[PDB]
Parts: sequence; C-alpha cells; structure tokens
Amino acid sequence: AKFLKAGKVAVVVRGRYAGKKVVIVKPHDEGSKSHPFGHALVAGIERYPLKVTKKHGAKKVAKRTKIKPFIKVVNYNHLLPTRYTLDVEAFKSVVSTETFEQPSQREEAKKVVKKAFEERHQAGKNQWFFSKLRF
Amino acid sequence: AQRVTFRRRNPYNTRSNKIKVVKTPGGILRAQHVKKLATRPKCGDCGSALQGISTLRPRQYATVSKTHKTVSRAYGGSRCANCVKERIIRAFLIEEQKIVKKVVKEQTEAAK
Amino acid sequence: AKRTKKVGITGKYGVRYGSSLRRQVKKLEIQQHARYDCSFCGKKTVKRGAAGIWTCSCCKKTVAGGAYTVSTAAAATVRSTIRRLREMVEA
Amino acid sequence: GRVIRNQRKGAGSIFTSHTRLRQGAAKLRTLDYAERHGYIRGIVKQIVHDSGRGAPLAKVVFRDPYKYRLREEIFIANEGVHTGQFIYAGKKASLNVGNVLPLGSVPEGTIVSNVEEKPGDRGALARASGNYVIIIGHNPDENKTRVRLPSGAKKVISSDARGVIGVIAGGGRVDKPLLKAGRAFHKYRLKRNSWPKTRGVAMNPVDHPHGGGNHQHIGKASTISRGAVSGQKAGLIAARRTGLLRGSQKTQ
Amino acid sequence: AREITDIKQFLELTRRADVKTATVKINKKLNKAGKPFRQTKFKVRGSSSLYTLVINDAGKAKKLIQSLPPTLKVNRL
RNA sequence: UCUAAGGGUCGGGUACGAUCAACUUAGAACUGGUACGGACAAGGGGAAUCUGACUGUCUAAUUAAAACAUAGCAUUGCGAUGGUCAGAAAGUGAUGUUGACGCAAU
RNA sequence: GCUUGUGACGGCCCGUGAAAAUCCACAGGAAGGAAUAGUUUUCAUGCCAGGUCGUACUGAUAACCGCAGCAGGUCUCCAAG
RNA sequence: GAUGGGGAAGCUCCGUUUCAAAGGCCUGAUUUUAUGCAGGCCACCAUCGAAAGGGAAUCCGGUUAAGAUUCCGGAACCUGGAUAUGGAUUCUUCACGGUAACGUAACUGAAUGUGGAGACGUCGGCGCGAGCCCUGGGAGGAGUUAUCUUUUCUUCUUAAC
Ligand SMILES: [Mg+2]
Ligand SMILES: [Mg+2]
Ligand SMILES: [Mg+2]
Ligand SMILES: [Mg+2]
Ligand SMILES: [Mg+2]
Ligand SMILES: [Mg+2]
Ligand SMILES: [Mg+2]
Ligand SMILES: [Mg+2]
Ligand SMILES: [Mg+2]
Ligand SMILES: [Mg+2]
Ligand SMILES: [Mg+2]
Ligand SMILES: [Mg+2]
Ligand SMILES: [Mg+2]
Ligand SMILES: [Mg+2]
Ligand SMILES: [Mg+2]
Ligand SMILES: [Mg+2]
Ligand SMILES: [Mg+2]
Ligand SMILES: [Mg+2]
Ligand SMILES: [Mg+2]
Ligand SMILES: [Mg+2]
Ligand SMILES: [Mg+2]
Ligand SMILES: [Mg+2]
Ligand SMILES: [Mg+2]
Ligand SMILES: [Mg+2]
Ligand SMILES: [Mg+2]
Ligand SMILES: [Mg+2]
Ligand SMILES: [Mg+2]
Ligand SMILES: [Mg+2]
Ligand SMILES: [Mg+2]
Ligand SMILES: [Mg+2]
Ligand SMILES: [Mg+2]
Ligand SMILES: [Mg+2]
Ligand SMILES: [Mg+2]
Ligand SMILES: [Mg+2]
Ligand SMILES: [Mg+2]
Ligand SMILES: [Mg+2]
Ligand SMILES: [Mg+2]
Ligand SMILES: [Mg+2]
Ligand SMILES: [Mg+2]
Ligand SMILES: [Mg+2]
Ligand SMILES: [Mg+2]
Ligand SMILES: [Mg+2]
Ligand SMILES: [Mg+2]
Ligand SMILES: [Mg+2]
Ligand SMILES: [Mg+2]
Ligand SMILES: [Mg+2]
Ligand SMILES: [Mg+2]
Ligand SMILES: [Mg+2]
Ligand SMILES: [Mg+2]
Ligand SMILES: [Mg+2]
Ligand SMILES: [Zn+2]
Repeated sequence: AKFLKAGKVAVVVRGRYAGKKVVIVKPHDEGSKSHPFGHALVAGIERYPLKVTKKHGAKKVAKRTKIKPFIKVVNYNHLLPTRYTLDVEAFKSVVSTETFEQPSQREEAKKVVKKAFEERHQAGKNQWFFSKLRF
Repeated sequence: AQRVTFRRRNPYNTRSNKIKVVKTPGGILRAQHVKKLATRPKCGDCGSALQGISTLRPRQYATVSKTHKTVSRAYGGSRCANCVKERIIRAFLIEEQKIVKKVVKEQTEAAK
Repeated sequence: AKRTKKVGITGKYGVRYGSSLRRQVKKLEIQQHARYDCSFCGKKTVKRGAAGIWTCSCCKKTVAGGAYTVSTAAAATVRSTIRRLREMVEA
Repeated sequence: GRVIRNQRKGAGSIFTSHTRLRQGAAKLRTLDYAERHGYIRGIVKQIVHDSGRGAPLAKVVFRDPYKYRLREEIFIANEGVHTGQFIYAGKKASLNVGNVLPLGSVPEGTIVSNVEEKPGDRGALARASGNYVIIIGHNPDENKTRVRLPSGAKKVISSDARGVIGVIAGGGRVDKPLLKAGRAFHKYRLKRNSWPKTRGVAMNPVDHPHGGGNHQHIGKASTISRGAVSGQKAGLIAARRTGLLRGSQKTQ
Repeated sequence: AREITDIKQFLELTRRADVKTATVKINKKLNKAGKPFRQTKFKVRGSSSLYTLVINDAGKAKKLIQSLPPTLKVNRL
C-alpha cells in the first residue's frame, strides 16, 4: 500500500532516537514550507521498560515498567517501515504539527503518550513494540 | 641572522624533540618544544576518523568534559553513524528473517 | 609519443640484468601494478597491496589471491573442482 | 681446523630468526567440541601480510562457546577468501573454500591447506604461498585418509585431522626473478642471517673441507655419507644420484 | 587568563569571597582613525584566574570605580 | 640601450574596461686594443686486445685486483617418530611466530 | 625564495616498515535515586599537597681517547647578504 | 634473569609460564570490634633492560663574579587529595534541541564485553603554516657629505595560557 499511513510501526534509523521504535501518527506525504521532504510525525519510545521477572516484586516492578516516550518529526528516509502495526487513536490529538513548536505543548504531549504507552504495556499489547532493538 | 638552541638536554632530532621558533616580548628568538600531534580517533568499525569528536593525546582526554568524547546517538563516540545505520537495518531484517525461517521450517516438520 | 619500442615499465632497469630477465619481470609487474575488476561492487578498483593481498578502492574489500595477479590459474581450477565435488554431496 | 659454517649455525646466535615484525604463529582453532561435533562460525576480519612469509595471513574471529567474548585466531589465507566472509569450522561443516573440515568429510580430489599431521595439531602441511594437499582417498575401518603433499609424497593420516579447503594465497611469488642482490638481501633481512653465501671453495682449509689448493677445487667427491659427522657434511649429503636431471620427473 | 564584559557578572566577581586584590589600569588609545580616548581595564585577581574587564567608556569607568567594594584592596595604576 | 611574449584582482540585464605585482625567454641596436663561464668554479677524446657481466665486498698498518659477493643456472637432503646444526648432561637448544612457492647443504 | 613544519595525493616492495605502560569511548544495565523534597562533581568556582638524585663548566688544532696543551680520532640541533 | 622444577661430582647448566595446590580487588558482612566471612569476579604467574623509543603538566620579563624553563616577578597548567557554594537535573525521575550529518556548561551507570588513542616505511611533486630573507610609507638615533645621494646603517617586539 501507500504503506506509510496512520498506525505503522517503524524503527528510527538516524539521530539520537536511532534504533528506537516509533508509531506514525500523522504523515505529511508531501513537503512542508519548512520540512521540504516527505516526513512523518511519530511517537516513539526513548527509554524502554526494562525486563521484569518473578524476582521483581511490588514496587521494583512498578519501577522497571516505567517508560520514557518521545515524539518527532522525521524524514521518511530515516524510518524503516515495519510489518508490525499499533493503534494511535488515544493520541491522534496529542501529536499535532501544532504540538511541536512551543515546548510546553510537546511536554504535555509526551505526558499523554507516556501514560498512553504504559497502559498499553501492561496487558502486553504490541509486545514487540516494548523491547529494545539490539544492534 | 639570529640562531637558537634546544631547551632539553637531548641534542638529537627525535620525534619527541620537535622544535619551533618564536619571537618573545623581549624581541628575540627562542626555541619552544612541540608535543607530537594528536591523531583523530577512528570508528572502530569502518575505520574513518570519526566526526564530532575532539582530538587530543590519550591522557589529555581525562581532562575534558564528556561532550568532547561523544556524539549523541547510540554507539556515539564509538562508531560512524552510517555504520550504525547499517547495524540498525541489518539487525532488524535478520531478526525478522529469523522468524520467517522459523515458521517455514515449522511448516515443513508438519508437512512431510 | 610512443616512448620506448619495447621495454615498457622495464625501462627503469636500464641496460642491466639482461633482456630475458627483464622480459620475465615486465610480465609480472604488468600483472601486479594493474587495476582489476571487483567481484563484489563491480567497479575496477582492485590494486595490489603486498604479495598476495588484493584490496578494493571504494567498498574496501580485500581478497587473498596470487602473488602478482588477482586470480591464479591454479586456484581457479580449484574453485571449479570444489564446485563439482560439493555438487555431489547435496544431490 | 676451524669450526665450519654450517656447524656454527646450530648454536643459534646471529643465526636465529628475525621475528619482531611477525603477525603471530598461524594455527587452526584448538580442536574443541564444536569443531568435532558440529561446526562453528567465524569471520575473516582482515587478511594481512606476515613479515618474511610469502602468503597473506587471515585474522578470523569466533565466539568463546564457554565465555562471553571474542577469540581471534590467526589463519593462513587460502586463495580468494575475503574480508567479512563467513568461515565455518567443524565435523559437520560445509565444503567451500575457506572453511575447515576433517579430511574424513571431504570426497577424494578435495584440495586443502594447512593440514594437521595429527588431529588438533593446529596445522602442519602445505602452508607456503602456493601449496596445497590433495586427497587421494580414505579407508573407513581404522579411519584414515590418504593425501599427496606438495612434495609429491603420498602419506596417510587420521581422518579426524583437519584441513582447510582451497590453496594458499600468494601463488607464483617465485616466478619473478629477484634480479639484483638487494632484493635477495631485503628478502633475507626479514627471514634470517642466511645470505649472502661464501663458497667453501673460496675458503682456506681451516675453514672448510673444500678449502685451499692452488686452483679452486673440491678435491674429492662432494657426495658425503649419511653416516658422516659434523664438520664433514658439506655438499651433496646422502645423494643417491647426481647431475642434470634429464627426463620427466613427477612421482609415479 | 580570562576577559569579561557583562558588567554585572563582573560586579559579582569583585565580591566573590576569595578576591583580595584588584587593579585598575589606564591607557591612552585612539578612536576609529582620528581622536584618542581613555581605555581603562578592571582586573580582579581570582585564586585561579585573573579576570580583566575592559571599560571603553571613560564615563562608565568613573561611576564603576566608586562601586568597587569598600573592603577590596585595589591597586590604582 | 631598446623590443616583443608570458600573469592577479574587482563590479557588467537574467565586447571591453580598471589597476596591482613578478624574473623568465627570445629578438634588435649601440660599444671596446676581439674582450667577455674574464677570479672562482669546471669531463680530454678516439680505435682495439686481455679480464670480471653490472652496483656492491676485503687483507685497519706494503696486495682493491682479474680475487669475494651477486642475480641468474644446476645439483643434494628432508613430511616433524624429520633434515642440518648446538650441548658434559638434560622435562636442553638454533632453523621454528617455520612446513617443500619451505628449511638446510654444495 | 631559504629552512622547517604540516596536509591531501602519488611511486616502490618475494622489504609492506616495534612493544608496553597509560588515557578515553562504547555495548551492557547490577544497582541507586524525587515533591514536601531528592539525585547529581566528566559544568563553574573554591581548599590543601607534590618527595628523592642530576643541574657548574669543557665537548675539543688545550677540559674526552691517542704516554702530551699530539696537524689523528670522537654522536648531534641552530644557520645572514 | 630469580621461582616449582630437571641436569651436574661440583663451581653450576637448563627452563621463564615451563609437567606447580603460584594469587588480589571490589565492597558487603561489624554496630561484642576491629576487620573475621558472605557473594561475585580476575588467572594477568617475578624482575632488570632506553638520560635518542613510549610518556601527566610552564611560560615570558628581570636578576649572578660564577645558577637558572630550577631564584625573583607575573601569569598558567597537571596530578593526588579533600570538599562545600552556585548552576544543571527531577512531580513524564536519570538534559534538551536538530529531518540529518550533529549541537551543549552540565545532563546517574557495577560486573562483563568491545572499540579508539599510545602506534609507527621511504621517496616525489603539489598545497598551506611558522621563522628567516627582500621591500614601500612614517616615527626616531647613528654614519658620509670638496663633490653627488628625499641617502647608508639601525630601532619599531609580543610568551605560555
Ligand atoms: Mg542508555
Ligand atoms: Mg635586518
Ligand atoms: Mg641545556
Ligand atoms: Mg625521519
Ligand atoms: Mg566539539
Ligand atoms: Mg561531541
Ligand atoms: Mg627467536
Ligand atoms: Mg650475513
Ligand atoms: Mg652459492
Ligand atoms: Mg657465493
Ligand atoms: Mg683464498
Ligand atoms: Mg674430505
Ligand atoms: Mg679440513
Ligand atoms: Mg680445495
Ligand atoms: Mg672449481
Ligand atoms: Mg609586459
Ligand atoms: Mg632575423
Ligand atoms: Mg667487477
Ligand atoms: Mg665497482
Ligand atoms: Mg694491506
Ligand atoms: Mg698482518
Ligand atoms: Mg676499487
Ligand atoms: Mg692500497
Ligand atoms: Mg666470483
Ligand atoms: Mg650464463
Ligand atoms: Mg630428564
Ligand atoms: Mg638540516
Ligand atoms: Mg602502508
Ligand atoms: Mg578516544
Ligand atoms: Mg544483584
Ligand atoms: Mg571539575
Ligand atoms: Mg609514596
Ligand atoms: Mg648549563
Ligand atoms: Mg676549549
Ligand atoms: Mg689533537
Ligand atoms: Mg637461569
Ligand atoms: Mg625498568
Ligand atoms: Mg625514556
Ligand atoms: Mg625518552
Ligand atoms: Mg631569562
Ligand atoms: Mg646566586
Ligand atoms: Mg650559564
Ligand atoms: Mg615563580
Ligand atoms: Mg600567582
Ligand atoms: Mg583535582
Ligand atoms: Mg540543559
Ligand atoms: Mg584495548
Ligand atoms: Mg589499536
Ligand atoms: Mg616507535
Ligand atoms: Mg605549553
Ligand atoms: Zn569493490
């Protein structure tokens, strides 16, 4: 398909967030006045849930499962499109163009997507999306 | 006209006895010894002098903040970015093809 | 402006050592200094780098091979024989 | 009478090897579990020149099956093995150039190098730039394999003895005339103190069995007995024939 | 070793605990191409670095000089 | 004492101009007790015979050679429980970080 | 221009032209750590301390070796019109 | 070149990681107390050997009858050690920003692994730096001036950091 659409998972492949996984939430398939290139607005996972085990109890579990999210505008030539896919309805509104520009907007955004991603991790939905790609 | 002398006792032209001439506020020439040059650290992966990373003699790296010794992204101060791009892709694909060869030979074991 | 009738690179050696010895050397120098086709990336950018070691300008691959040539005729016919023999043991 | 030159070499003084620049000793992996039950993968991470050797070496790295870490062996590079290539070593390994297999596992006519005399001896035969050994056949009960060495000699060894598929790179190094004294000089400058050579016939009697005389000459037969003694053995020792080898050679 | 320009950031230095001495230097210098004027360098000797604040303006100078800590041991010229 | 040739930098809608700075080379006059690489600096050439191919080496202190070495050519030994060599011996040693496109010996 | 330093290149090899201390970085994530207040000294500033032996001069037609203040020998840097 | 060793009548010879039960660190366990054991590693197995190889970090002025990168003056820097104050970070706990190459005053990180640096021939032309050499103007001091020369000589410099 025009396979870069609403809920594709993808691996960022340059710049800090390199090797981390994202979700496409909005695709500007052709240009910006700025961003003179096809580019997606993604919400990704910056600091994954660490592994958890039976030895992990109570709070240490709560601790291990914390997630540091991130959101990014990124050229298509920096995502590997993945065969996998995760739903992005909880934060359609959260990740806007207007969400970038002015930092506080981005912080609240990530706040949601942080609560959004952690809900999703318990009751292991998209289990793959919650495990560091190793390289 | 004006000439000049070594400053350490060693009289010979060895690498560690590079000299360099210089005019002082006295208005006279004097030698000054010049430490052997830094060489740029190299991507231990492709081998290129790796970018964003300041270049010193090795002990002098302990005298400098970490932002002179990395670039942000994973395998920062260590490999050459384009090298990491490769890492990322190859890792992904191979881990995937891994799964495809599983369920293909998993099918075979049941189809024979 | 064709520069010498025949001694080619062997000109450096002047009159010394005697024709035959120089003939022989010209053959194998012309072999080693020559630039070769890279099997891996397709560009002719394989020059030699010490006896037996053939590496590639761009794409930086190094292949072990003949002392003055990339592929020695011997190894070639080996390659084929290992082909042939391997064939047998999967079919 | 003086001690002659070939005797002086044994005490190893100026005569020892010129070893500083050498990459390491080349050897096959140690003969561990993996290599004699399955196979184990490596990668040639670099092929590289060994000083005073005529064939390139191949650094090939493997995992420690027992510890988390890399262990890097030093191989002699066969021809056409290349950087980044995958290298397979083991009983149950595959038959391509570059890999290393017990001679039991290769059909007759295989061509292999750096082959062990005994198993786990980490390579002994056909190691010089150019050479190889050829399998001429196996005998399964009391398991052996027969090979023809570079010498032409047939010899039979244990079929568990490992070999590496192909011939050794740098073939034909000896085709190019050395041309001037210097090349020979620099050749040996990285081998040993074996050059240049004075003819015994140019020496005095203290110096040699060939020494002296008012014309230069050997004076007696220069074929010397096997049972000769140190200081006697100069010339053609044990020679069973002598003179221009008329006729085709090649082991019948 | 260090030169300074934020005229407040300097003021803070002049009271920075370890600062016992200071020195004020005055230099005749020229302007653009024609006339001359009066450069004045404010030098606070820190324990590890010697800071010097050039005030180009003669007016800014005088008023700055009075503000100098009334405990600070300043060497004039 | 003249002459010609060989360069640099700027602004030109989307042909030229202006100046700055270099010894090279060739040509042309004039001129002298015909001298002028004016000191310094700086290869004699040619025709052959003998002999070693060459460059390189040695008798410090009577021999530098045609003698030694050399590349090149040819012969020998050896697959490691080995060849050649060292040691009084040895759980000793050189070649050997070596393997016949090798090492050893003429 | 001269001398020296350095760079991007090119030529050469049957010659492809040390080692180790030492310093840094990365992968890893064991652990540890906040809202009534935590974590942080690879940011800045601030405090103390750095022992032992050698340091003169000659380095040569007189300071060294040649019986000697011997026309010999004896490693090297700087270099004007 | 000592050591477990092996030879040797013996002075000694061999061997140097070699047929060896070869060792020490990080902190926890102590709140009888100073340091026993609890983990978990690390098996690298002496040492001597460079005043030209490697290598933490200093400069300029001044000063002596004779010392100076060593004294004096001024200004630095490195290493070990202590440590607080400011800043940064955190209610989304372990920084943001840039599509990206990457940015930064900071922006936790044990074992273990891995990478870089230390670290490397020789010649050739090209390119660039420094010091030197040449030179115009001006500001000085000097020399020649029968005659001629807006002249001949000279000063005009800037360290580490
Ligand atoms: Mg991390
Ligand atoms: Mg002058
Ligand atoms: Mg001195
Ligand atoms: Mg040099
Ligand atoms: Mg930087
Ligand atoms: Mg950086
Ligand atoms: Mg040796
Ligand atoms: Mg010799
Ligand atoms: Mg000979
Ligand atoms: Mg000879
Ligand atoms: Mg003689
Ligand atoms: Mg005899
Ligand atoms: Mg005799
Ligand atoms: Mg004789
Ligand atoms: Mg004869
Ligand atoms: Mg002109
Ligand atoms: Mg004419
Ligand atoms: Mg001759
Ligand atoms: Mg000669
Ligand atoms: Mg003589
Ligand atoms: Mg005599
Ligand atoms: Mg002569
Ligand atoms: Mg003579
Ligand atoms: Mg001769
Ligand atoms: Mg002949
Ligand atoms: Mg014994
Ligand atoms: Mg010189
Ligand atoms: Mg090279
Ligand atoms: Mg580094
Ligand atoms: Mg634990
Ligand atoms: Mg600090
Ligand atoms: Mg102490
Ligand atoms: Mg002195
Ligand atoms: Mg004297
Ligand atoms: Mg004398
Ligand atoms: Mg001993
Ligand atoms: Mg020592
Ligand atoms: Mg030293
Ligand atoms: Mg030194
Ligand atoms: Mg001084
Ligand atoms: Mg004094
Ligand atoms: Mg003095
Ligand atoms: Mg002082
Ligand atoms: Mg001070
Ligand atoms: Mg400190
Ligand atoms: Mg910040
Ligand atoms: Mg390392
Ligand atoms: Mg390295
Ligand atoms: Mg070195
Ligand atoms: Mg300095
Ligand atoms: Zn290629």
